[PDB]
Amino acid sequence: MERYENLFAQLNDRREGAFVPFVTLGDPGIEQSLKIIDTLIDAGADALELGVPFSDPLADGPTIQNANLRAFAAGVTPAQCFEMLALIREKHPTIPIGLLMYANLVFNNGIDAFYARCEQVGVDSVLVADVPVEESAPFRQAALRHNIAPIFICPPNADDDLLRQVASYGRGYTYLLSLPLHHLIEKLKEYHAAPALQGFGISSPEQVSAAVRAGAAGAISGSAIVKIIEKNLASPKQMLAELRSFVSAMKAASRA
Amino acid sequence: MERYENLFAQLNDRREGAFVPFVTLGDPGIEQSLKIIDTLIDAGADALELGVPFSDPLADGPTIQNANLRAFAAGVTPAQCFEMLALIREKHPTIPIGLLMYANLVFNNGIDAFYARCEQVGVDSVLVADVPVEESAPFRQAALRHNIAPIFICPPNADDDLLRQVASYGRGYTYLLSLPLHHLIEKLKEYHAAPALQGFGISSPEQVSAAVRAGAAGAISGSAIVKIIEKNLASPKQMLAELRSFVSAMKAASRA
Amino acid sequence: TTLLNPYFGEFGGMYVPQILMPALNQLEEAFVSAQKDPEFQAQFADLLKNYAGRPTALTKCQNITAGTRTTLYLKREDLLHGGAHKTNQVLGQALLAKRMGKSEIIAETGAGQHGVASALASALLGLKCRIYMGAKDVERQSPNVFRMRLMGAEVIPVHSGSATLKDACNEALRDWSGSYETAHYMLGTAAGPHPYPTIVREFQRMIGEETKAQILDKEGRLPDAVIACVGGGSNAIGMFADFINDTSVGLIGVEPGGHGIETGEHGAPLKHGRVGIYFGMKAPMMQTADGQIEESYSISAGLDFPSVGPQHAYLNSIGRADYVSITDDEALEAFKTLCRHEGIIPALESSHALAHALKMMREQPEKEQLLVVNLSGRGDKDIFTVHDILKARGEI
Amino acid sequence: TTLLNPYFGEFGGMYVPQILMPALNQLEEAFVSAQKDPEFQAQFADLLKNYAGRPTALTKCQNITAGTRTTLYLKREDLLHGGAHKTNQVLGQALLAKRMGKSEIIAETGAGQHGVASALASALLGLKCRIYMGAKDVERQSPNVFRMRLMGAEVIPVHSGSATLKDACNEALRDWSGSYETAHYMLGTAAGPHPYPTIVREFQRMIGEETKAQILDKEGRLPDAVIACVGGGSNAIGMFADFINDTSVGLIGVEPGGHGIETGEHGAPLKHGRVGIYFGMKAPMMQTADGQIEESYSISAGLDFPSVGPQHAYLNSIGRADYVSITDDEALEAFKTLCRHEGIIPALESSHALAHALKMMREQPEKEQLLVVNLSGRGDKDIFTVHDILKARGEI
Ligand SMILES: *Cc1c(COP(=O)(O)O)cnc(C)c1O
Ligand SMILES: *Cc1c(COP(=O)(O)O)cnc(C)c1O
Ligand SMILES: [Cl-]
Ligand SMILES: [Cl-]
Ligand SMILES: [Cl-]
Ligand SMILES: [Cl-]
Ligand SMILES: [Cl-]
Ligand SMILES: [Cl-]
Ligand SMILES: [Cl-]
Ligand SMILES: [Cl-]
Ligand SMILES: [Cl-]
Ligand SMILES: [Cl-]
Ligand SMILES: [Cl-]
Ligand SMILES: [Cl-]
Ligand SMILES: [Cl-]
Ligand SMILES: [Cl-]
Ligand SMILES: [Cs+]
Ligand SMILES: [Cs+]
Ligand SMILES: [Cs+]
Ligand SMILES: [Cs+]
Ligand SMILES: [Cs+]
Ligand SMILES: [Cs+]
Repeated sequence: MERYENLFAQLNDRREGAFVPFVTLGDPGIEQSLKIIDTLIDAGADALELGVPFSDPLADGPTIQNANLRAFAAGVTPAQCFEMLALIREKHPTIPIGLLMYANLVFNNGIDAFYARCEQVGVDSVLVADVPVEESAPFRQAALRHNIAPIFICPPNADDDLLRQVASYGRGYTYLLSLPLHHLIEKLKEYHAAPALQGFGISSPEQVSAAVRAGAAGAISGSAIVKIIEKNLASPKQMLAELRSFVSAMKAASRA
Repeated sequence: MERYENLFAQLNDRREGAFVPFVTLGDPGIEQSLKIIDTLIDAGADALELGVPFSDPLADGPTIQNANLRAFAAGVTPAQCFEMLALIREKHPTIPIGLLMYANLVFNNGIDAFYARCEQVGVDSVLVADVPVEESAPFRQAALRHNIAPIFICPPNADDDLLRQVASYGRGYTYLLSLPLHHLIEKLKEYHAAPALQGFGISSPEQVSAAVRAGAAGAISGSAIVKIIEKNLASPKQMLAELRSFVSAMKAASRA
Repeated sequence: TTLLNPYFGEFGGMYVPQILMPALNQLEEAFVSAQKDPEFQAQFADLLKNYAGRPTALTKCQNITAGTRTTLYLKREDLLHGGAHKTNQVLGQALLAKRMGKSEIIAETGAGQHGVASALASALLGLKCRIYMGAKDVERQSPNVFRMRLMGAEVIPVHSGSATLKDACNEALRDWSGSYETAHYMLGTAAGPHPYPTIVREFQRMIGEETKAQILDKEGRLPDAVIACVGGGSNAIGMFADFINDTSVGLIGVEPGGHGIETGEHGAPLKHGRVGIYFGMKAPMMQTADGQIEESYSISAGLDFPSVGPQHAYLNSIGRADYVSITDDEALEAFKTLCRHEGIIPALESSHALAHALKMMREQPEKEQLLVVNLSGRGDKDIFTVHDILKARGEI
Repeated sequence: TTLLNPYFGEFGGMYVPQILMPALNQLEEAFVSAQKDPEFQAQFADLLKNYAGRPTALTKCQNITAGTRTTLYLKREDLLHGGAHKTNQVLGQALLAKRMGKSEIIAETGAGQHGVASALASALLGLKCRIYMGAKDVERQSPNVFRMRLMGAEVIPVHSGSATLKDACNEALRDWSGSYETAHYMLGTAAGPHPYPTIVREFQRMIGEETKAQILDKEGRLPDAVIACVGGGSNAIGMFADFINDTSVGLIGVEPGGHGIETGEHGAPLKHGRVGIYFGMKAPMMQTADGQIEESYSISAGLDFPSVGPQHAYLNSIGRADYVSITDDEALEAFKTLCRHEGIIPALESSHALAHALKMMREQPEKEQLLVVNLSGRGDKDIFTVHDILKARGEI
C-alpha cells in the first residue's frame, strides 16, 4: 500500500490527479499484454489495475467479459498471471499495481496464501469484486498482514454506514462508482478514507478533469483501454499506438 | 324369400346340400364382378350372398376388408351395386340372391325405401351384419313387407332364448356361425327355424359335406371365393378359371 | 333384454353383430353391480384421489375477463395425472375389467391420448394392454406411441378402411368378439353401443360434481353456464351430468368448426352432420350423401371422432343442452390468450371451449354471467402444432 | 447487518458486489415481513391451491416393491401445474415482488423449466418477465423457449463465458444491479446469496409438510427416509425441511453421477467437488484445480446446476442428511421401471431419486422400510432424450 501513499503525496505536491487504466492480464496473449502494459506506463499511467481472467466475472460489463474470453482463448491461467506480475514489478519499481480479483481465485488455494503470493510478486492492492464490505473480514485481514491495500467500491447506492465502513477498512484508494458526487467525496475525506478514484464511465479527457475538479484524487478507466485492444486485434502495432495516444491524452487531463 | 323355399324343396328332393358363395359387388371392378358372378352360377352355386362396399365392415375379416377397398378403388357406390343386382336378376330367374349389408347403408335413405328397392331389383334376403336380433324390429318388418327374408346369424355363443328368437323372426335361411353343432341344428329344427346354412370356415369340399352330414341345409363360403379373386387380380382369365374349379368342387361335395 | 335403457330418446342402442351381444350384456351387468358395490366405489375413489390427484382445482381467471361482467372459472382437468380428463374413466373401466375376472385390455386411439390413458391404467393395475391405432395416426403421433410402449402396451397399427380412428374402432371390436372372456374393450369416449355411453358418463361425472361443490363454496350459487368441448362427448357429459336437473344452469357443448362449417371441413356432426348407424350406435355422423362414414377435421386431433355420443344428441333434441362450434382460428386465439394472460397452456381441444366462453364475454361485455369452462387437458402436446401455424402465418 | 443469519455453519453468505447489497437487504426485509403477514400467507395459499393444485397426491406404489419389505410412496409434485415443484416457489417470489412494489421479473434458466415457471407466474400476476438463458441452452431447449414466449416472457440468450446456466446466472445479477428498484430477480433454486436459500426453502416446505400429514394419515407413523434429487437443492430442501427436527427420519439427497464419479463427468459437487465462492455463496463447486468454475454433466439437464445449496452442504457436514449419487444408466432404468410398473412417466431428474430408493429396496429386500421419494416432476419432456439413448443402445 505504501506505493499509493507515495504516489498520492507526489501528485498532491504537483496539484495533479492520478490516471489509472485497467486491463485484463494476458489479453490478447501474454506477450502482447506485457507490451500493452509497458506502453500504458510509458504513456503516463500513474498506477495500474490488472484483472486475472476468471470464468464468471459478475461485476464486469461486456467489454471485459470479452477480454476474459480472449485471454482464455490464449490459455492464460492465474499462475501465468502471477509470473507476469512479477516481471511487471521487476521492470517498474514505484508504480502502484492493483489487482481486480474474484473471490474464488483468492479463496481457491487459501486466502492467506493468495495475499502472500501478491506480496511476493510486488502487488500493492487487491479489489475482490464479489466481496462486499460485510463479507470482507478475512480478505482485508490477509491483505494487511501482507502489506496489501484492501480496495473497496463505494457504489452509487452507498449510505452513511457504508461510507464509514469503507473509510475505516480500505487502504490505498477508495474505488468510487458514480448522495451527490461532491458529497460522497467530501464525506469520505471527513471520515479519513483512502483517496478516492472515480471509476464510473471514464472514457474521455473531460471526465478525468471533472473527477479532479469534484475533489477526487484521480480516475480509473475501467473499460476504455480494453475497447482499444478489442478494436485493434489485427494490428498489434496500431493497437500500441492508439493505446499510447489515449493514455497520453487522459493523463494530460489530470495535470494542473 | 320364396326363391329360398323353392330351392330348399328342390334340394331336399335330391337329398342335396346348398352351396352358397359370397363375393363383394364391384370387386375388383363392375364388369369383372358381373363376370365373376355369372361364373359362380355356371359352376354350380345354388344361391349368392353379395356384399355392398361399405367404409366400415365391422363383422368382416381381412380378406373382405380388402375386397371392400378394391371396390372403393374402382369407385363402386351402392347405387351402382343396385344396378348390378337388377342385371344379375334379369339374367337368372330362380337363384336366390341375398345381400350382406351394414345398417347405415340400409338406414341412410329410409329403411322402408331400402327394402322397397331390394324388392324392385329382385333381391330375396338381407342380412344386416351390425343389427342383432334385439335391434332388428324395423329391419325385419320392412323386409317382410317387401317379400324379403330377414337373415339372422346364430353365433357360437348362442343361447336358448336366441335360438327361439332367430327361429321365430328369420326367414329364408339361418346363418350358422360355428352348445354342440348337432344340437344347435337340431334345436333350430325343433323351433321351426329357416333351414341352416353353415358359414364358418367353409374353405374346402370336406367342410361342405361335413355341414350336410351334421344336418345343415348347406354351407356358405364367406371368404374363400374372395381370396381367389385377390390372388388372381393380374389375370382375369385365370381368376375365372380358378373360381369355376373351386365352386365346381365345393358344389360336388354337397351332392348325394 | 337389458337391465338399463340402451337409448336416449331415439339415439343410442346396441348395433353390433350378434356375437358381441353377450360381451355387452356381461359388461352392463358388471357395471350395474359395481355401481351398488361400496368396495368398488371405495377402490375407484382411492385411485382417483391418490393416483390421479382428484379433486382438481377450480381456477378463477381474472386477467382474461378484466373490465367485463363475466366471471370465468376453469375446471382443471389439465392437472389430472396424464394431463387430461380421460384418466378418470380408464381407471373405472380397468376396475370393471378386474371385477369381470379379465386380465387384458383392448383400446382404440386416434390422437393417442386415449391409448396413453389406457396404457397407464393397465400398467398400474397389472393388466396386459393392446391398443389399435390407425396407421396414419401412428405415423403422426410418434410421442404418444412411444409413451404407450414405455408403459408396456402393445400398439397395433390398423391398415383397413381409411387407416384412422374409426378404423381402429372397428378393429378393437373385432378382437374383442374373439377374446371377451379374458379381455375388456376400454372404449375411449361416451359413445359406441350401450352400455358404454352410460358407463363413461358415470365414470366422468366427478368433474361436474366437484365443479358444483367448488362453485357453491366460492360464489354461493350455481353457474349460469358450463361449457365443454365435444369430440366424442366424454369430458362434456362428465361436466354436464350433475347439472342436468339444475335447469337454470346452461349446458354448452362446443364441436370443432375446423376451417368453417360452410367449407365442410369440420368435426361438428351433432349440428351439421346427419343421423346414421355406426360404431354400435344411432347418432349424428360425418357421412357422405350415400351413407359412407367420413372423417372429422379439426386443428385438434383429439376432436376428430366422426360421431358424437347419443346422450348429447338427446339433450340437444329436447333443448336441455345447446351445441355450438368454434373454428381452428378461434381455438388458436383462445390458446394464445390463456397462455399469455393466465400462464396456463390449454389443450387445443379445451381451447375450443374457452374460445366460446370468450365469445360469450366479448359479445356482451356488460352482461353479468358466471361461467365455468371444462379445461379438459393441457397443451404441451400442441406446442409444435401451434408453432408451425404461427410461423406459416408469419407471426414467427 | 442482516435480520437473519446468512450462513448455514460455514456455508452460504452474500458474496455479491457492493452495489447489490441493498437489493438483497430489501428482499430479506420483505421476506421477513411477508412471513408474519396473514394476508400474504392467505394469498400464497390461494394461488397454491386454486391455481397450482395443492395439495399434491402421495401415491403408494405397489407393483414396483412387490415381494420385498419396502413400502414406497411418491410425493406427486409431477401433478403440480407446470409439471414440476418449481411452481411453488415462483408463486411465492412473484408475490414478494408485488409486496416490494415491483412490476418486473428477471430470471435465469438452464434446462428451461425455471424459465417456464417464472413466465407462468409472471403471466398470472401481471408482471413483465425477462429470462436469461445460455445461448447453448436456447439452441437445445426450443420447446421450453417457445413456452416462455407463448406466456409473454422475453427470452434473452447469453453469449458470455460458457454460454450456459452459470453464465445466465451472472447476467441476471448484472441486470438486477441496475433495475432492482422496479424488478425482482426470481432465482430458480435454494442457492445463491442470502436470502435466497432461505426464501426458496420456505416457499417449498409445503412439500414436506403435506408429506408428513399424508404419511401419518396413511401409515400412522413417520417415514424411515425421504429421498430427493439434488440439482441446486430446492425440491430436496422442500421435502426435507419439515422433517429436520424429526431425527429418526433419514434425509437422502441424490446428486447426478453422470457417466460415473470416477470419469469426472458428473454433477455431484456436494460429495465430489470442492468448496469455493461463486454465485454469491460459499458452497461445494464443480471447478478446476486453479479455481475456474466448471459445468455439471448429467443425462438430465435439470440437475446441471454446477453448485449446490448451502443448507445441503451444512446438513451433510453435521450428519443430519446423507448424500449419494446415481448414474445416468441407473436413472434411465428407474425411468423405464416406473413407466412400465406404475404408469407414471417421471422426470429424469426425479428418476435419480427413484433409482436410489430402488437400490435401497433391491440391496436389502427383507429390510422393512417405509420410504418416500419426492417425484419432483413429470417426464413427458424427456421422452425424446430417452428414445434416442434406447435406439442407440439397440433397445429400439
Ligand atoms: C380426448 C380429449 C377430448 C375429446 O374427447 P371427449 O370424449 O369429447 O372428451 C377433449 N379434450 C382433451 C384434452 C382430450 O384429451
Ligand atoms: C429443476 C428441477 C430439479 C432440480 O432443481 P432443484 O432446485 O434441485 O429441485 C429437479 N427435478 C425437477 C423436475 C426440476 O424441474
Ligand atoms: Cl483541484
Ligand atoms: Cl491540462
Ligand atoms: Cl344328410
Ligand atoms: Cl359327392
Ligand atoms: Cl385418443
Ligand atoms: Cl418419439
Ligand atoms: Cl420401450
Ligand atoms: Cl367459503
Ligand atoms: Cl343431424
Ligand atoms: Cl431451469
Ligand atoms: Cl418449438
Ligand atoms: Cl409467441
Ligand atoms: Cl386413516
Ligand atoms: Cl467438498
Ligand atoms: Cs483509511
Ligand atoms: Cs321361420
Ligand atoms: Cs370480471
Ligand atoms: Cs363432435
Ligand atoms: Cs411391498
Ligand atoms: Cs448437486
